[PDB]
Amino acid sequence: DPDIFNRDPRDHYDLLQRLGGGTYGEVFKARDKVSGDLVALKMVKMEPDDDVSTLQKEILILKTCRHANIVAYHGSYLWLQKLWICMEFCGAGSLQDIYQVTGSLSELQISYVCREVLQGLAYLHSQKKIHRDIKGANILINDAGEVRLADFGISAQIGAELARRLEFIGTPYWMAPEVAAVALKGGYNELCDIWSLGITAIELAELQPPLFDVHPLRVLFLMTKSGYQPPRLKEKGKWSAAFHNFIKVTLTKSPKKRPSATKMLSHQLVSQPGLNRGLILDLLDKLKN
Amino acid sequence: DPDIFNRDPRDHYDLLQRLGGGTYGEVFKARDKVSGDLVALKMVKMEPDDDVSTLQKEILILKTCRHANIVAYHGSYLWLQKLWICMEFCGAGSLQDIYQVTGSLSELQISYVCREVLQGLAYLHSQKKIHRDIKGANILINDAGEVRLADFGISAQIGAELARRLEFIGTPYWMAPEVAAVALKGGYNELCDIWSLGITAIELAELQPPLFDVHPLRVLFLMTKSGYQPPRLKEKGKWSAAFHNFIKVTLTKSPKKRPSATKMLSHQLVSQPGLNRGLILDLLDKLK
Ligand SMILES: CC(C)n1cnnc1-c1cccc(N2Cc3c(CN)cccc3C2=O)n1
Ligand SMILES: CC(C)n1cnnc1-c1cccc(N2Cc3c(CN)cccc3C2=O)n1
Repeated sequence: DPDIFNRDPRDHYDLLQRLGGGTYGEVFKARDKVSGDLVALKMVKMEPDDDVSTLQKEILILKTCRHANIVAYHGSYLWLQKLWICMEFCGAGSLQDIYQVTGSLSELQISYVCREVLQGLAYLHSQKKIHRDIKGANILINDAGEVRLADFGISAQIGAELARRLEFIGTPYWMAPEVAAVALKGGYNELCDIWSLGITAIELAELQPPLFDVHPLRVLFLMTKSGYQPPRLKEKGKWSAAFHNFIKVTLTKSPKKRPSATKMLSHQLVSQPGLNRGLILDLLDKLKN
Repeated sequence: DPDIFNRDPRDHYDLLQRLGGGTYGEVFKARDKVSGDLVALKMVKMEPDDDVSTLQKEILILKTCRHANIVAYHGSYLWLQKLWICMEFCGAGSLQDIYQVTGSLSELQISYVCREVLQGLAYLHSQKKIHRDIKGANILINDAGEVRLADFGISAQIGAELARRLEFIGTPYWMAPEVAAVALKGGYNELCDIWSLGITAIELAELQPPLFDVHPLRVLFLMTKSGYQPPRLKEKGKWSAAFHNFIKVTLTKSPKKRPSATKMLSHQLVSQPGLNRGLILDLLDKLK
């Protein structure tokens, strides 16, 4: 990055609190020494021999996003084998931080979250970007009750891993076109984010994703099996027919039939009035008292 | 490997000449100091910090094959950070070593090689193994004109990478079924070997695979294009309708439509009664 700060970020910010980790790195709450503005600073250990392609990709993804529902990027620092990515601070943390205190979200609360995430996903997919890690831990909430997607760590890692395999596949002259296609395009597309959103709506409603108690390797085998049945909401009567249908369509098994983010934004669950940040401000009041 | 010989192979074998390298390692021609039997020894540097996964996978693939069309395995040695894989020596070398001297193979010689490779592929696929690197350089010929598939280096690397990538993929509860499918299955199957054989048949006929002159990166991009046209034999009149048809069906773009190794064994080209080792012994006579 030519815009990188070759300086210690503690010249500009006071580190206030450890916020936890992401796919990689550790996130800090920090305060601008001159303005008093709060930021989130993600510190990643970056040794001299290490491949910097994943972090280069993550900063490129963030830097070229200009949408309210994607965490804002302020800049990055490189100093003493540490790279610091400076981003928008979201005072209430993740939806997982929240629901671990408050309990299950109401259907209206889930609907507002799903609409805001779909707006961010529509934007990302309009740039040929894929989040690939949509879940409650990656959906952040600020003090105003606004929603922001975060942690492009998985997306950047896939992007760097695919580019590293490309320069090392060797002679392709005897390769089958499907092997070359998966080596260049990963074998799936942006609709994987729509499925993840459906699982996330279940997560916000039930405090855990479906099959959370099943071994992760076994969950992968069950999903790859012909005849895999998409998950559903456990309680029938507690949720509206519109919410049950939202889960049904986002959790379409075939990616060829799964609706896009833009198509999902016209679903009645997320296009209803009364969907605004005040619903999350009520959730934040429940967290406090 | 549980059967590894913890001794230096040079105590039992005399190294006679370098046979080049594989996907990794260096292959040597060696002679049994007591019996006089020839073997091929593949040497790979093994550091204590180095991952054993790929070599473990290569040895397991080799050790569990018991088929006439797959290079025989004799054992492995580990001593002073060097791993030595002991295999069947194939006196005439690879088909690439041969055609660089003899020129293009005749249709009958190619038909015979194709049948024999399909037999080894049918065996590999029945064991749930995939070669993934079928080409003239990996099809070996012994002094009897018999055919052996070799170098499971790419197969071992993919298998080890697939298993290594799983742990670094993280939690899967929010993953779409198609992402889980490419994580566990890789996004393709054993029919990739049928295509590679189709390309090999062109390579044996023309001394190069199609698009040999085109930069390797551009070839991959061309192949990924939704409208990529499977290649064909350059000369039309030189080859029978049966051979053109064998190329057409092995190079079926759609993997769901590409015939299996067992289905291909009933194709008119490779089910001809006149196919035998004598065709390659005639090719081998041309060398001496
Ligand atoms: C999702 C997060 C781990 N992350 C991974 N890569 N970038 C980010 C990222 C980017 C911007 C902001 C923030 N956070 C996190 C957070 C927590 C977390 N318990 C708790 C409280 C506030 C915040 C806040 O402002 N995080
Ligand atoms: C395919 C080869 C690179 N290889 C990679 N892993 N295992 C093998 C392997 C395994 C067994 C035998 C042999 N060879 C090679 C060879 C050449 C090569 N110009 C030339 C002459 C004879 C031979 C012979 O017996 N090689």
